[PDB]
Amino acid sequence: SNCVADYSVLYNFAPFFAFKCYGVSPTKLNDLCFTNVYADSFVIKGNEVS
Amino acid sequence: VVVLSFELLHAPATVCGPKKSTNLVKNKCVNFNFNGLTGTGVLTKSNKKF
Amino acid sequence: DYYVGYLQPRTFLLKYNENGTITDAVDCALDPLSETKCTLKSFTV
Amino acid sequence: NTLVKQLSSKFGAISSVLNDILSRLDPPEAEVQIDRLITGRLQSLQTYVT
Ligand SMILES: *[C@@H]1O[C@H](CO)[C@@H](O[C@@H]2O[C@H](CO)[C@@H](O)[C@H](O)[C@H]2NC(C)=O)[C@H](O)[C@H]1NC(C)=O
Repeated sequence: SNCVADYSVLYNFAPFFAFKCYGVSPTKLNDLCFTNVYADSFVIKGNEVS
Repeated sequence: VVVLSFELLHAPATVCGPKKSTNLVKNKCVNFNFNGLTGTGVLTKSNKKF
Repeated sequence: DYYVGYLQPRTFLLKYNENGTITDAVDCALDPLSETKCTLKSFTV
Repeated sequence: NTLVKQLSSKFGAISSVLNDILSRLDPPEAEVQIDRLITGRLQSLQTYVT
């Protein structure tokens, strides 16, 4: 919160197994404003990614 | 796995992407984007008792 | 003196003034008259 | 009043505001959310005229 929501760092950081957005398009994230951004970080297996 | 959870409620709080603000124009039909709120109209000084 | 009450899911009809303030309210499940007021969206029936 | 009030309905869309759909989603997704709003609006106007 209280920051500039620049998402180009996510694409620059690494290629990913999956990058699936449900509410918004993955390329519109830098145009929108977000009331509260929460990053839930965890490790799972590939067969559980779905 | 990182889940970026957020809600879009016409930005009661901002956390906005890397966009650049411009100057206000009043008493003209203009397009506008206020923390993501998008529309077209004539913006005037308000006298509503907020 | 100390008072404690508890909130529950309820529907209310909120009356606003010319200014941004609430002057009255109807609890839509309190009484058949209140339910009617909420149905009609009026404080006078 | 009823005809105007129906504009606030989502009809299954993520948002009743067309600008939010176009701002958040890319064309192939926006068309689905827009078709949901168009269908609802079509029944609202047809009911009004009938
Ligand atoms: C609504 O707010 C106004 C102030 O913004 C309250 O006061 C009145 O303001 C008008 C402004 O033109 C004056 O002409 C009135 O004389 C003011 N009232 C008094 C008693 O002096 C107004 O009272 C508020 N309304 C309510 C219902 O609280």
